[PDB]
This record gives sequence, C-alpha cells and structure tokens, in this order.
Amino acid sequence: TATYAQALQSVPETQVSQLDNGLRVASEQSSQPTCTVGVWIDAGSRYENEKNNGAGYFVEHLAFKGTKNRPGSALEKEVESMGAHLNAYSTREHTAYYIKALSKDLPKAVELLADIVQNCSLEDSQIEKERDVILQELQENDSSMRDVVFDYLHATAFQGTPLAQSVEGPSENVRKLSRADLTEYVSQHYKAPRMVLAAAGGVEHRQLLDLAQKHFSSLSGTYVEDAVPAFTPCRFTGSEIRHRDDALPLAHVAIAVEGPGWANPDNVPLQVANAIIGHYDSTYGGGTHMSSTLASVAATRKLCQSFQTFNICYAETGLLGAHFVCDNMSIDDMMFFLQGQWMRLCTSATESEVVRGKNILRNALVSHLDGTTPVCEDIGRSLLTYGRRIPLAEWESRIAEVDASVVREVCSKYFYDQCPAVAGLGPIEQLPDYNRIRSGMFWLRF
Amino acid sequence: AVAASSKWLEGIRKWYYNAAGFNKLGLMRDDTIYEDDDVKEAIRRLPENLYNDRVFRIKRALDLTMRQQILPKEQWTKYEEDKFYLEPYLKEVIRERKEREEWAKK
Amino acid sequence: TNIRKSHPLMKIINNAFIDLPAPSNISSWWNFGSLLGICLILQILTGLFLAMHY
Amino acid sequence: MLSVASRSGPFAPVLSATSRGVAGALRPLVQAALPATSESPVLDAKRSFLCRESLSG
Amino acid sequence: PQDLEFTRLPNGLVIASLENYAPASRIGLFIKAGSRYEDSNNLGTSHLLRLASSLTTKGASSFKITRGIEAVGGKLSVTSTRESMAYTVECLRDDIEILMEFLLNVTAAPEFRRWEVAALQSQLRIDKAVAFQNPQAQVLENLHAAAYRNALANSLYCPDYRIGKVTPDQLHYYVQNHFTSARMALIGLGVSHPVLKQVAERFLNMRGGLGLSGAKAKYRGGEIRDQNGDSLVHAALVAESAATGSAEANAFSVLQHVLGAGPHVKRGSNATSSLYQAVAKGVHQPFDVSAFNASYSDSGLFGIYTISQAASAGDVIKSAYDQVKAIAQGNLSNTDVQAAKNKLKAGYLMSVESSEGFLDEVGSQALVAGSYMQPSTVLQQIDSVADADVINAAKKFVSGRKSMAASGNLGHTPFVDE
Amino acid sequence: LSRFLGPRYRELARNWIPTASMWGAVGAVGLVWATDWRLILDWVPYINGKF
Amino acid sequence: SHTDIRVPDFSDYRRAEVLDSTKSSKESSDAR
Amino acid sequence: WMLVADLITLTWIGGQPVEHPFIIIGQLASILYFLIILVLMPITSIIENNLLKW
Ligand SMILES: CCCCCCCCCCCCCCCCC[C@@H](O)O[C@H](CO[C@H](O)CCCCCCCCCCCCCCC)COP(=O)(O)OCC[N+](C)(C)C
Repeated sequence: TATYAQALQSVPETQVSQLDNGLRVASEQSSQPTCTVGVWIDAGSRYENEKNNGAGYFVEHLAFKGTKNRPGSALEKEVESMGAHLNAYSTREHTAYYIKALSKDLPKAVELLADIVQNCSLEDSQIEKERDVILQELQENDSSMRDVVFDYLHATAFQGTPLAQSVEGPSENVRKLSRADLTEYVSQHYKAPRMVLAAAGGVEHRQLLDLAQKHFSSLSGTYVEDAVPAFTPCRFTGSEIRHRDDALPLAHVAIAVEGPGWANPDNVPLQVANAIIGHYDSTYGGGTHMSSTLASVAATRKLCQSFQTFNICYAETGLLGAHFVCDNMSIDDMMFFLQGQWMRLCTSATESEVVRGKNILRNALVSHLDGTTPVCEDIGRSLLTYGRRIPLAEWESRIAEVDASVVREVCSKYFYDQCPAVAGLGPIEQLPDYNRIRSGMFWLRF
Repeated sequence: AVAASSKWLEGIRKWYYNAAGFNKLGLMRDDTIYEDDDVKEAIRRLPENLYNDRVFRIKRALDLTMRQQILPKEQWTKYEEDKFYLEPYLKEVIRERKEREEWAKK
Repeated sequence: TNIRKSHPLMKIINNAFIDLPAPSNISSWWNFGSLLGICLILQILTGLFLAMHY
Repeated sequence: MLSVASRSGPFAPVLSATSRGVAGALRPLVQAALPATSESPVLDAKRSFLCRESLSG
Repeated sequence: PQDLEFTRLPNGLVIASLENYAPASRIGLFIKAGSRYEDSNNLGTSHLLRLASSLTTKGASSFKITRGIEAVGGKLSVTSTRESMAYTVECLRDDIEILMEFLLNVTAAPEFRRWEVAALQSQLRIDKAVAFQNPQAQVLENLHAAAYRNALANSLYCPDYRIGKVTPDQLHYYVQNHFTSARMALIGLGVSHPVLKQVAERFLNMRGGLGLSGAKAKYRGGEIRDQNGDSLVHAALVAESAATGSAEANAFSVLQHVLGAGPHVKRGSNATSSLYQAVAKGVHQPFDVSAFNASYSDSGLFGIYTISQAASAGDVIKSAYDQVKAIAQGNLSNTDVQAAKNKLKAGYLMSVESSEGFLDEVGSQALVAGSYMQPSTVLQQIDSVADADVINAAKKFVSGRKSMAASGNLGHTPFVDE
Repeated sequence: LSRFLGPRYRELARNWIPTASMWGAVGAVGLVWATDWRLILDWVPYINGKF
Repeated sequence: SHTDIRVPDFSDYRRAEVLDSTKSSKESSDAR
Repeated sequence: WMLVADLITLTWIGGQPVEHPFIIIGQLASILYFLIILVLMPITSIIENNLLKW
C-alpha cells in the first residue's frame, strides 16, 4: 500500500546523452500520453553587455514571428492545427523555448523547434512590430508594481554588476538595435552546449535522441573567431533603494540580503527559512490569529496586505529576501517585526519550527513537481545548474540532513549582522533610514 | 459517602451568597467578576441581550452606590433567580489558552 | 476653536483634570489622594520658607 | 468533460486557508494585453500578483 | 499506473481513488451544493461558507485546524463552482491519515460561532472586492444574472450590503440541508482506495437524504449594462445553449474551439480564431475576440466574449457575430472543423493531465454522470461529433434569445436587437 | 507561572545561556574594573596600580 | 520608467578593497 | 483589619522600649504580619472561589 518509500522510488530517472556539437539530451520516461518538448537555452539577460541589453527579450518576442524555413504565419497556422500549446520565456539567465504538445506530433514538434532556435527570418516590418509593440509595452510594465520593485532590487543590489540591468533592457537600447547585431546575439549565444534538450512524458528517449540527431547535428558548437565569454563572481552592494510615488494607493516594498549562488549546499536549509517566515496574503482565513509569527501579527493587527519570503539564486549568488505590500501607517511595523524574525532564526530557533519549515518545503517540492511542463523544466534547468536532474531521494536526504544548529549557523552567517539591500516603491515615508534598518540586523541583546 | 451533607454545602453556598454584598446589589455573580483579558473576550462572546442586561444592571447598581442607598431586599437578586451565562464562555477561554500555550511550548 | 482643547499648552490638563471621565461612584477615599497632593504642595511651600531662614 | 476547466468560461474559485485566493477562468488572456493600451488592475488592497506555489531552491 | 476502484454506498457517496506511485497524496471531497440552491431571500450563504471552511469544528479549535495544516506541511483549498463546492486537501503519503480527518472533521459539524461569523463578514468584503478585481469577472457573475431567472443567476459571493445581514443561521440551514452525504462524493488519489472507505465512514454516516435542490432557473433575454469608466469595455453576447453532456453541447464545444478556447501562442498571434480574423481585418488592433460557453447540468449559455475598445466596440461585436453567422450560413470549410476537433482533444488532454485538473475532472463527471472513465472514450464520443452538427449549433445560437452584457464605458455598445 | 515550563523553553534557555552568561562575566569583570576591586588585582601580573 | 532608472557612480566613495566590480563582498565584510 | 491591628500594635510597641513581654509580642507581631498578607487572604479567596464556584 501507500508509503513514503513509494513516493521515493516511483519516479524514473533521466538519461544524459550528448551530441557532437555538445548539445545534451535528457528526458524522463513519464509514460505520459501528452508531452512537453523543451529546450532551455543557457543564454540570459545577465550575459549581454549594455550595447545589447535586451536582445534576448527581442528574440523572445520574434522566434515564431519569422523563421527562415517557412513564413511565420505558416508555422503559426501549423501550431494552430496541431493543437499543441507552444510556449517560450526568458529569465535573467535561462532563455526557454518549449512546446507543450501531443506525443503523436512529437517528431513534428522537435523539428519545429529546429525551425525555431536554429534559424529565424526577420522581416523589417516584423521588426517594426517588435519595436512598436515593446515600446508601447514598457509603459504597461511601469504600471505594474511587483516587477518594478524587483527591478529596482536587481538594479540596486548589484549596480555595476552585469546582472543588475533590466531583462528587457533600456527603453532607448530597444529603440535602437540593429537586425544584424540581433543575429550576432543569436550566433554567439544560441549554440550548444548552451541548449539542453528535454521532454519528459510518454516520449521514448531513444526516439528523442535519434530525432534530435536529424536537426541539431547541424547546429554549431565552436565559438566564432575564438571569441569566448567569461564571467565574474559579482560584488554585492548593500545600497538601499527608495522610490516613493505618493499618488499610489499603497507602499510596496522588498528587502533583500545577499544570498548563496545557484549551486550552493546551504540553499536547502535556507529554503526551510522561507517556510519558517511563512508568507502571507490578505485573502486567507488562515491568518486571523494563526499562521507564522509575522504572518500572525500581520493578520492580527492588519499589518501586511501580503508579504512573500523568497530565495532567488543566480549561479554565482543569491538573494535572501522578503516582499510586503503595505498600508502607509504600518510600514515600519511590518519591518519592526520582520528583522526580528531573522534574528528569531538566529538565536532561539526551535526545532519544531525547523520541522515545520521542512515539511512545508517538502510539500513545496512535490507541489512543484506535479505535471509534465514543470518537470520538463526541472530537467531543463537542473542540468544547467548542478548538472543532474538532482533526484528527490537526494533532496529529501538533504532535507533530513538539516538541523537547528546548522540553521542557526547559516542564519548567523547571513542574517546576523550583514548589510541589507533594500528597495521600495510606495509612497514610502514611515520606512526607517538605512542605518536604522541596518540597526535591526543585529540584536543589541546579541 | 457524602449525601445530605452536600445539601448543607449548597445550603451555605446560599447563605454565604446572602452574606455576599453583591446579592444586595441586585447583581448577578457573573456581574462581579474582574475584567481580565480573558473575561473581556468572554463578554464579547456574549449575545446582545445578555450584554445589555449585564450592562444596565451593573449601571443601576453603580447608581445606587453613588447615591449610597442600598436596594430594597425585595429587589435583591434571589439565590435561585440568577443565571450564569459567562461561565461557558469563560471555560472556552481558558481551554483555548491552555491549548495555544501547550501548542506553543511543544 | 476651543481655547482649551485645540490649544496644546493646556491640552494635557484637558487630558487631565478638566475633562477626564471618572466613575460615578467614588467615596472620600479617592479624594484622599488629591488631599495628599495638596499636602505635598504645602510641604514644599512650608519647607521652603523654613530654608529661607534655616 | 463536464468540468468547467474543459469548457472555458464560468469561474471556479478556489479560496484557501494557505495558498493565495485564486479564482477566475477564461475569458482568454495573454494576447489581449500586448496590443496597445491595457493598464491591468493595480493596488486597491490588492492581493499579491503572479503568486508562487512552485518553489525549488 | 492503475485505474480507480469506483464506488457506490447504501447511503450514497462516490469515493473514487486512483492509487498511484505519485508522492502528492491528495483527496478532493466534493459537494453537489452551490450558489444555485439559494433564492433571493438568502444570497451569499455560500461564499461566507467557503470562508467558513476556516472555522473551528466541534472536533477542533480553529487554532488547532490552522496549526494542524501548517505543521504537517500539508494544505487545503476550496473550489466552489455554482454546481458544486469542492473541498480539497494535499500532503505526503504517510501524512494523509491525520489531514484527511481534518477535512472530514471540517465537513462534519463545525459550530458556527456568531462572533466568528461576523468576524468573517470582515473577510467577505476584501475577498469579494479582490475577486472582482478582474475586468472579465465584472461581466461573469453579472452575465449569469443577465441571462437567468434565479439559481444560476446567483452570485458566488454575497453582495456587500448582504454581508453583515448574512447570518450564521443561514449557514446552519445550508449545511443542515444541502450538504447531503449522498450528493457529496470523495475523490482519493495517492491513498489506496479501500482504506479510504474506512475513515470516510466516520463521517459518511452523517446527514440525511438530499436537500431542496429546486429552482432549475431558466433563460431570460434581459440586458444588463453596469456602466463603468474603463477604456476597454468587455462586451459579451450570449444565446442559451444546450447543456450538459449532450452531444449538442459537444457541438457547442467544437464551435467555440473553432474560435479556440484561448491563445496557443503566447506573446504571439492566434489566426485560427475565426471571429478574431473576422474583426481585426475590419477593426484596429486593441481588442480581443474569443469563445465563450456556459455548460451547466441544467442549462448552458453559448456566446461571443469580446474584449474591446469603448471607441468602437460595436464594430467588434458585430463583425464577430457576423462570423458566427458565417458558420451559421452553413458556410464552413471542413479543414478547421477537424482542426477544431484536434483542439478539443488537445485541450481535454491538458485539462485532464494535471493532477488538479485530473481530480476536478474525475469529480466533475462522477458528481453528475456518476461514471468514472478513461479519457479515450471521451475522445471517441468527441470525435464522433458530426461536422454539420456544428452548423446546427450555430443555427441555435443564431436562433435563441440573446441576453447581452457589457459592463464598461458603454459609449457605442448597442443593445441586443435595438 | 507554569507557562515558563516547556519543551522549547528548555532548549531556548539552553540557547540563550552563552549570550547572557557572557554578559555576567563581562559585567562582573567590568564591575571589578569599575570599583577597582582589590584581591583580584593581586592576581594580575600587569595591572598593579599599587607600587 | 523602471527601465531608464540607473545607479550613478559611487566608486569614489567606495572602500578600496571593494572598489572593483569582480571581487566578493563577503570576502571583505570581515576587514571592513 | 486584623493586619491593621498588627501594625497599630507595632506602633504601640514602637513607643515601648525593648522588653521581654514585648519581645514575645514582638515575634508574634512579625509572624502575624507574615501570615496575614503572604498566605491567608489568597487562600480565603480560593475558598470563596469554591463557594461562588468560580
Ligand atoms: C498649600 C495648601 C493649601 C491648603 C488649603 C487649600 C484650599 C484651596 C482653596 C481654593 C479652591 C477654590 C475655592 C472654591 C471657590 C468656589 C467658586 C467661586 O469662586 O465661584 C467661582 C467664581 O470665580 C470667579 O468668577 C473667577 C473669575 C474672577 C476672578 C477675579 C478675582 C477677584 C478677587 C481677586 C483679588 C486679587 C487682588 C490682587 C491685587 C494685586 C465660580 O465657580 P462656581 O462654584 O461654579 O460658582 C458658580 C456661581 N457663578 C454663576 C457666579 C459663577
């Protein structure tokens, strides 16, 4: 019958084969009648210099809009025919082209990806569609709050770091770039082993490989002219960022201290902390006077509209942090408690709280891993990360690995006396000035 | 074991209730208990009519303590006329307290 | 535009004796404290002149 | 096929004691906002946007 | 890696249970109850109830419920369509045993403390105001009140004036009644089925037969136009449609999927929509034109749903209905018919595939049809649909009386007929 | 008064002991430094303010 | 909007040990 | 009120120079104080917590 061990071993593992041009292939055999083909290209926003800051977003917005093989309306009508849900996005660091689709269409789907990534046709009228749409879209993105807050957070916590600039990039840079340089972007970044083929489902692995072989074999691997990107272990500034805007109905805020990179052993216990802080939102009947302690007081005195703990991790470095919406008169108040929570994690972190956070974490994993697309993505990102699909038995051995001593140590190594990087979009006015904010990172009692 | 001795026990419960001053105040035993945070919330557990009753009765009692005249004994709360509608609410409160705290320490 | 309420100079006193609510039932016993206050003021003014010559 | 999700239209709200109070149904999206003029509602004691239930590391 | 042990009980309660190797142990206890069961006299007992899911039970303090959730790491959520409320709980396989009892204990007989109820009457305001934050939503609870006499015209949420006047007693009514043990149907998953009957019987004995379940509610032509300041009116036009589970309803499905359920190309285009191509050629871009169709067990409501500029919404809704007429002309290429059938299959495959859509699906047929089924049979009956029967459904939507709704600027958004 | 008792409280005091015990040592030695206490100054090789 | 905002230079105010854009801050938290 | 008696007793002893009979009255006065405040009254209030069945 049902037991945790079946939850452990019922999951099949991916294979990791590789092409001549270095493209690697992986796909768990999920025995799933539907399948989501995927290629998570490793190119991303942090890579480009300021000259071509938004190029990945541009290509993101014109992959299917024009391909060299067939007119884009033909490919469009094709996907409309197949009934497959095509999809694509781009993080700061993981550009992604993947097609949710039927297993029956699979060879058509993969070659269709070959039609996408390997080549694109760029009508200057189509490029004009790119430009006028995005230039009309910027203003819409300004209208959004959360993104703009995190945009300041990345724009300030890192500053001179390549990672700091906006993914879409500058309003002016976008109304400038040449078609040719875009092709240059494609030709310097969109090549293996940056690409990582994946498609968990009922797809048969060997057929997937053989199918890849007919298309992506053509794809380049050698870098042009021996030009070769190299990276930095980028510095983390602690500068605070305080945008105001009084006319906006609510203050809207995110704090973030420096975190571990997207390949760091301590990230799992840190994830537990995200549960330990326990995120909140206005809708819940789960708050009232319960939930997590900060969520509790936020629900008790109607502090927070909502707040969300988060643990972003880029390959070099992460960002431990929190994000609350807030009424003007309680701005400091949520803060007044929030930093304490970090110190609460420092000294006197009860193991009961620890197991609470671990359980919520495990639930977060299993909840993430439902469905085809999410796990195709897991295959599509874990390889870029550690490599590996990093199996859940390992993750949960690693969750059992955590102890309150280790928790207090890591929290000490990040929360206990460390310079905050804070960003706000409000109006903010109640919010304490940096030192005062900085004052809270260390208890006077300890 | 115990039998009619208990009858004597509620006997002195009755007589000492007479000995109690609030008996002469026309005040229910619920009326006299101190408003600790538990008790306040217990008052806010109350249905509106019992609220307005405890309110107005305590008010008349205070008015009589201001003009310093005692109630007529005819108007005394009788030992058997009284209700005890704070008690369930109270027991709820303490149980919630023990629950939240034993949950806390564990 | 109350000269009492609006004007800060005396507002604490409006917070104090001028218009603090107090229970309808109070014996002489609660008056005793204020008596003690007046006695204290008298101890000051008396001890003061004492020092004026002592 | 009688599930509302299989026949886009009527709402199937899923309010909860833990996860953010998700609700609503298509009423198709995405390609609406991209064409010019589409402010999207913002901040009136608003519940958190985007929502994150699929965390990893 | 299995098919479920489908159930009936002498007291009646489906307990489907798809045993799996899947870690995400879950159950989704269901109720046939919803907003439709109420009349004008007591709107919104429903929504306050769905929020009353958080309340203390006879079996546990609300403290012990909320703590009992978060500590184990498991969690709960409440789906509640008009046709069915749907309690749901999710967790680890060795941890389901306690949590399952919670929802049982949740669905047992929680006391409806008056202070707690007035306290959640606070929650009602926020939760309603944020639920309707969507411009689309502004049409939908509206639109159902536009095309219906009562039950299906009921709002999922109590109107704000009703809120304080919503009472615990009405909750006692709707719970003591419509929450029938028969109407309800548990849907286990990661747990083995036979044990699921066991603990369920702790509660399954509760509650007597049926409930009021009257007032079928029937179509009316009534226009509703709220008028707001939005630049982008979202006009929608609907004739009543056959529903549900009828082959004709399948024809409505093929019909709307000719338009498409929604875009398949994010940050792109959707040419396979027929009406959208019909309008965009005649109208400047800032709009959307898309399929819509209510499909209640009692009745359905097919119609165009049309996001639009207030400057020229009428050109959009007219060109769209013109295209619908073009299908109703008998004027139909068969290519996009089969393509639409393929869309039927695809969308159904995805909606089935995710565990949420899977379980909600399984309950959605089990609550009414009472028949657990592999999807492939559904694919067979859905590919069985006649190509001309599409022309039939088009003829019906052109035929039936047309309730219309379009909250927004209402500058140039002409009433149905006149 | 019984609330002070508890499974976390034992662990909690266990945790807080180093910080507050350190203060006592700091407070004690500092207080000796402030009153310029005698007999311990006998025991210091360096700080003998006495000849 | 959120795009065209930028952080103007502070390097002249920065400590020499963190003055460059490549180095770890955490390496310098101790000395600083 | 018995405590009132104990304290006034301490005053009247306070006028009285140290003497044996007042030594016995001395320790008796002290112990009387201790038991009157520290212990007795709360136990009484417990007893009427029973009588009032609090
Ligand atoms: C330090 C230890 C001290 C121990 C003893 C303390 C004793 C305290 C005594 C002081 C307390 C106040 C005394 C109570 C007086 C009763 C009130 C009486 O004065 O009437 C008031 C009237 O007071 C005056 O109107 C106040 C304004 C006028 C003041 C003008 C001063 C005139 C004489 C001052 C002489 C100063 C000469 C200085 C030359 C350089 C109004 O109050 P009220 O009880 O409601 O009367 C209602 C009747 N109405 C309608 C007529 C009003």
